[PDB]
This record gives sequence, C-alpha cells and structure tokens, in this order.
Amino acid sequence: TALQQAFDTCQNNKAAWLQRKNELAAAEQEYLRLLSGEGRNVSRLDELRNIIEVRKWQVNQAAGRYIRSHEAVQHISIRDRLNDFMQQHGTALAAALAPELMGYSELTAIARNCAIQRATDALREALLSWLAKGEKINYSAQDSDILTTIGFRPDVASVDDSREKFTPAQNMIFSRKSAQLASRQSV
Amino acid sequence: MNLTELKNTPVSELITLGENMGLENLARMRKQDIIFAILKQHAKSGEDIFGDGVLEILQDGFGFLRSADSSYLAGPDDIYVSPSQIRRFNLRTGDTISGKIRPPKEGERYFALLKVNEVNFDKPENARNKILFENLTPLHANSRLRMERGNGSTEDLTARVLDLASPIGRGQRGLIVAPPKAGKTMLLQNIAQSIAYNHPDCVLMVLLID
Ligand SMILES: Nc1ncnc2c1ncn2[C@@H]1O[C@H](COP(=O)(O)OP(=O)(O)OP(=O)(O)O)[C@@H](O)[C@H]1O
Ligand SMILES: [Mg+2]
Repeated sequence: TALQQAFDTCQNNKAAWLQRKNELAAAEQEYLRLLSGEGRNVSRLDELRNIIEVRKWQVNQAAGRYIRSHEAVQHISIRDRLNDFMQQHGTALAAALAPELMGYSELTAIARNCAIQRATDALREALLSWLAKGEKINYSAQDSDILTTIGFRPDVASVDDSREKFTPAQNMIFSRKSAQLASRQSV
Repeated sequence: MNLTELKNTPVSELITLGENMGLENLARMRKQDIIFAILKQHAKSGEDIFGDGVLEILQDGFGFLRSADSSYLAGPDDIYVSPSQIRRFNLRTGDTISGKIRPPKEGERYFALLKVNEVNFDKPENARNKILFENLTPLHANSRLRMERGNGSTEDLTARVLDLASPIGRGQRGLIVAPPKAGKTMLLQNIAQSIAYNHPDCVLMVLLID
C-alpha cells in the first residue's frame, strides 16, 4: 500500500515547494522595492541578500526532494503495474523467451547473466518495434488518477532551479544558516 | 534648566549668562564649580530642575551620578544617590538615570535626587524586569556591518579594503595589531564615522585612555 504513501509524500512536497516559491517571490519583490525606495540601510540590504540566497537554496533543495519523490512514486507505480501484468500474462511471456530460460536454477553466474542480457535485448527489440509504429496509448486503468494528478513529467519550474549543484560544504553552511534563520524567526 | 544643555556648551556663553544672571566673580574657577554655583542660585530662586546621567555605586551604596560629556569627572556637579532609592528601584552601576534632582541642603555638598522619571531610556518599572548581561547566550555575528557609505568618498578607501579584508559583524570580538606611526587613529575614527553614517540606529561609543 506504499503507493498512497508515495502519493501523499509527493503532494506535501509540492505544497512545500509552492510555499518556498511564494516566500522567495515575496522576499525578492520586497528587496527590489527597498532597492528602489529611498531607504539606505546597508545592513538591511545585506540581510535581505542573505535571505534571498538562503531561500534560493531552500527552493533548490525542495525541488530536488520533489524530483526524488516523483521518480520514487513513478517507479513504485511501474513496479506494481508490471507485477500484476506478469501475474496476469506471464506464462506467455516466459514461453516467448523459452530458448534461453530452461533450467535457470542450475546455471552459473555468467550463464544466468548472459541469459538475462539476451532476454533484455529481445524485449528491447520488441519494444522498439512496437514504438516504431507509434501506436498511441493511455495510462493504466487501475491507477490512472494518480498518474494524471502527478503528471507525465515534473514541470520546468521544478527543474530549472534544480540545475545548479552545491558542494557538500555549501550544503552544510546553508543548513546552518537556515537553522539560524529558523531560531531567529521563532522568537 | 537642565544639566544636559549646561554641560555641552563652551564656557564663554556659560560665564556670560552667569554674569548676566549674576552669581559672583565667576571667572577664576573650574567649569564644574561654575555649574554648581549656577545650579545653587537657580535652586534658591525656586524653579525645578531636571537631571540626567550615568549612575555608579561604591562599596557601601554611596551612589554617585556622573555625566558622559565631562568624561566621568568626579566634580561637585555629580548627583548624590542614597542607597534607599537604589534598593527601591533595584538599580546598579551603568544604569542611565534621569529625573528630578533635589538641591543640596546643610550638611552635604552634593545635589541629591528627588525622583527619577526614566531609567536607561525606559520606564523605571519596566527596566527593573531585566536579566543581567552574563545570563545571555552568546552567538556568532549573524548580521553584517558594511563600511561602504555608497557616496564614493575619496577618503573612504581605507574603509572599503577593510570590507575586502575583515568583515565586521555585530557582537564580535575585534582586535587590531598596530605598531606606532601606523595611522591607526585615523582608521579607527573613519570606522566610527562610517558606522554612525551607515547605521545611525546602533549606539556608538568611542573610548580613549591616556
Ligand atoms: N592615507 C594617508 N594619506 C596621508 N597621510 C596618511 C595616510 N594614512 C596615514 N597617514 C599619516 O600617518 C600619520 C600617522 O599618525 P596617526 O596619529 O594617524 O598615527 P597612529 O597610527 O594612530 O598612532 P600614534 O598617534 O600613536 O602615532 C598621520 O599623521 C598621517 O599624516
Ligand atoms: Mg594614533
């Protein structure tokens, strides 16, 4: 039943990502209006720059964990669909690859690996032959709603900000600064 | 009048106004003595006078109140504070005080305190409910102080490179290692004026010894 857990994890990740996005937008717009304003508090400008950078780091991390959750839920859904599909029509699939599946129990490691590789090549050629004709399909009937509500792929706004990678020291110092921000804003 | 305006004035107009009101041959004595005589005459006239300053307590509660402008000189103008109000208001050394001041009577030569209207720029009852400095938890310098004024001053360079060499933050421990004839005094006053310009909110104090 981990599909529902993955779904709600993706939902709350999206909610947190939207919260980070809107708070970053508010911070940047107030920083811009203070820049255009008559105020000249340089300390305020520096602290606003610090807020902007820490919020950008938080948004990047939220996008990264959202991408991880989305790929995890997609993998779980694919695994479940393939599992029930093979439980439905797996005997015919095994018969279609019989010339390299007989007596798999006593085969050695290299023989088992080579047989698996040959089976993967066979199914890959079948899949490319199927995709050559371009026969359009839809989502799985049992879990169509989850796939539709999570989307085929995450939007660009969740990857365009996630294309920058931080060094581990940068991650640690940003985490410390975020903890300091939380401690100072709680009071 | 009040001690605040009296202290921060050159002795010229002070002695002229003292002569115009008329005290004595008020030329050959200390400035503190002149202020003391003027305050005594004004108190004898009958007008109430405010007072303000910084309070200190001796080992026996014999409290004094000095002024920052006079470099905390132990002159006669310092306000006497008895232990009674010290215990009543639960104040200690370093608490800025301001309020009515009692003129001295026979038996003492120091101005006393009638009542205090505020303590350390706060109400006397509100400032009592405060913890000591050592009871706080130290933290790193989160905020950043920038010496760049932004006006492109030709002499601002000494400050600018400082931001490129040693960032300044609130609540940090700063030390300067300087040999004689290194221009450290001008650098320090430049830092002080840059702080006063960029950050007028923060209280600035500059201490000089010998
Ligand atoms: N940028 C500068 N341009 C011109 N003169 C400078 C500059 N920086 C420093 N000086 C000179 O350096 C001299 C050093 O005198 P200053 O009083 O500033 O020294 P200090 O290092 O503060 O120490 P001390 O006063 O004890 O000698 C000044 O008299 C000043 O003429
Ligand atoms: Mg000097």
